[PDB]
Amino acid sequence: QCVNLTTRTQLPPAYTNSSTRGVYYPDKVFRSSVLHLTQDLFLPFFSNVTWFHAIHIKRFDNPVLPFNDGVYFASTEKSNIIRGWIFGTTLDSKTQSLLIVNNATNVVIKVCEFQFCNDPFLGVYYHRNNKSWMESEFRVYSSANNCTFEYVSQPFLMDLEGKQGNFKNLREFVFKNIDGYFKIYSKHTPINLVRDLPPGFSALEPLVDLPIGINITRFQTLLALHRSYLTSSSGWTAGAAAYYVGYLQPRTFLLKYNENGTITDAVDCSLDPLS
Amino acid sequence: GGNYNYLYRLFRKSNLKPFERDISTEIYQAGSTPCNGVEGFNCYFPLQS
Amino acid sequence: GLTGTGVLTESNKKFLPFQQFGRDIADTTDAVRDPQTLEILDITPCSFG
Ligand SMILES: C=CC1=C(C)/C(=C/c2[nH]c(/C=C3N=C(/C=C4\NC(=O)C(C)=C4C=C)C(C)=C\3CCC(=O)O)c(CCC(=O)O)c2C)NC1=O
Ligand SMILES: *[C@@H]1O[C@H](CO)[C@@H](O[C@@H]2O[C@H](CO)[C@@H](O)[C@H](O)[C@H]2NC(C)=O)[C@H](O)[C@H]1NC(C)=O
Ligand SMILES: *[C@@H]1O[C@H](CO)[C@@H](O[C@@H]2O[C@H](CO)[C@@H](O)[C@H](O)[C@H]2NC(C)=O)[C@H](O)[C@H]1NC(C)=O
Ligand SMILES: *[C@@H]1O[C@H](CO)[C@@H](O[C@@H]2O[C@H](CO)[C@@H](O)[C@H](O)[C@H]2NC(C)=O)[C@H](O)[C@H]1NC(C)=O
Ligand SMILES: *[C@@H]1O[C@H](CO)[C@@H](O)[C@H](O)[C@H]1NC(C)=O
Ligand SMILES: *[C@@H]1O[C@H](CO)[C@@H](O)[C@H](O)[C@H]1NC(C)=O
Ligand SMILES: *[C@@H]1O[C@H](CO)[C@@H](O)[C@H](O)[C@H]1NC(C)=O
Ligand SMILES: *[C@@H]1O[C@H](CO)[C@@H](O)[C@H](O)[C@H]1NC(C)=O
Ligand SMILES: *[C@@H]1O[C@H](CO)[C@@H](O)[C@H](O)[C@H]1NC(C)=O
Ligand SMILES: *[C@@H]1O[C@H](CO)[C@@H](O)[C@H](O)[C@H]1NC(C)=O
Repeated sequence: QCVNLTTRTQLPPAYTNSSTRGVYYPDKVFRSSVLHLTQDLFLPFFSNVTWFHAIHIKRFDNPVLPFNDGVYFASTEKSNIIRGWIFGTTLDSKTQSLLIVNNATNVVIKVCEFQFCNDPFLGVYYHRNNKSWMESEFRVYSSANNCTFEYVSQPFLMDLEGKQGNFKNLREFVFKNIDGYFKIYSKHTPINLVRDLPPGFSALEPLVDLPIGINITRFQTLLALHRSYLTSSSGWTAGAAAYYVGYLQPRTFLLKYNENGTITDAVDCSLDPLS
Repeated sequence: GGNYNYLYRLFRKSNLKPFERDISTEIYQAGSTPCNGVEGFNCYFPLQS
Repeated sequence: GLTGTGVLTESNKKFLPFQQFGRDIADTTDAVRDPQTLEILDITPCSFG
């Protein structure tokens, strides 16, 4: 049931600083008040991140991006628009692929043989008689077979209302693929701002290490699409969210651990002579 | 009579990464001519029993 | 599985939920969460100089 959309306004890409963001815990040990120098894959300070947005002026961005050495993904949004990711090497039935999707009731992680659509997306419909927003579309993949790893969580229910205002949620993820392990580090911050990433400091903690054992070179982002009576392949409305992507590089860092065992500051040992 | 239910991969483009699994059954191209998804001369099935 | 020698004495600290061992500046064993009765009792050296 794959559908390829038509209404899309052309727009040049945008680039942004990285500030001091995208640092994670490299070990699970509890250390207190320790200045530790390490060498690992990190996001360089004040690097060049790429900007994509979904606003409605017909902007709906979900291209295929490389996965050279693990990525840093930042999402600024007020409503739940960004729904997940797909990782792979060719994104067709010839090779295995990984899919992480929140379908508003459960979060699903599957490593199968997928046949992905050209423009994968999720959908939400708005009803005026009872003013309800409900999930009504899963136009992601056509077929799935020869699956190896499958995981679904406990059921829940989240809000799908298209609220209007400022971006109240910033979510940061670091994705790595080492020795057959897909490592995901995550962090969440509440904000009240618009149009840009807040400069500051990140404190991403480990989230999951999935033993999937596949080969990953490309990835794509799966968003949500709004449909209502105000509007097929043209009768749709975008939301309001933004996501920034950056690539990790082999660097040397100097991490600082406070008395509570938390990372509070870091120094990138490649930026300026003072560092 | 022979048990033929166990298989192994004979040809690949490059060596595997540690703890990596590959179950694709694409036709391997040994020669310079393209295989076009069919077996023949210098075009072998990657798995054997 | 962590073996050692010393004198056992009650004390207190706090751990993150996915953390069990806590080291020192000298990279020795400071703190450990007891498995049966979930407490945060630690260890002190025995020999006196
Ligand atoms: C896609 C994978 C995905 C992951 C790994 C995930 C993890 C995750 N999301 C949470 C909250 C949440 N998760 C979301 C939503 C999201 N947060 C996201 O990572 C993304 C992409 C959304 C979707 C837009 C929201 C809104 C909450 C807060 C719910 C609450 O506070 O009750 C929590 C805290 C729940 C708890 O501590 O009991 C975890 C661990 N959520 C996900 O949806
Ligand atoms: C809110 O209104 C919508 C629109 O009628 C309801 O969706 C209908 O649900 C029934 C079954 O529950 C279906 O038979 C209809 O086909 C649905 N309508 C459409 C247009 O698809 C929805 O159930 C309502 N939500 C409530 C009452 O909580
Ligand atoms: C979308 O979320 C729903 C949960 O509402 C998932 O539904 C599961 O469906 C299978 C088969 O129909 C059942 O065995 C499960 O019990 C359902 N889960 C529940 C009720 O929590 C559904 O799998 C999700 N979509 C995808 C693609 O995974
Ligand atoms: C993981 O997938 C990538 C993408 O297909 C593989 O890289 C290709 O390898 C072939 C074989 O030599 C080359 O002809 C291509 O030019 C490569 N493409 C790119 C983009 O690098 C890679 O070999 C795979 N990993 C392993 C271990 O086989
Ligand atoms: C877009 O989707 C349509 C219908 O799903 C399909 O026929 C078409 O080939 C797709 N576009 C491309 C470039 O494949
Ligand atoms: C980032 O990349 C773009 C294009 O690759 C380039 O024009 C720009 O100078 C780079 N640096 C910054 C800080 O945007
Ligand atoms: C970083 O600061 C601002 C945006 O935060 C930008 O204009 C400036 O050029 C950046 N400096 C760099 C990339 O050195
Ligand atoms: C992959 O799918 C094909 C088609 O059903 C099947 O013949 C083959 O045995 C499957 N391979 C594995 C490893 O599951
Ligand atoms: C460590 O955590 C405790 C518990 O909330 C808190 O009271 C204390 O302020 C924290 N330490 C620092 C330096 O913030
Ligand atoms: C047995 O295991 C339980 C479960 O954690 C624990 O509370 C208890 O202290 C352990 N020991 C005994 C003697 O029950």
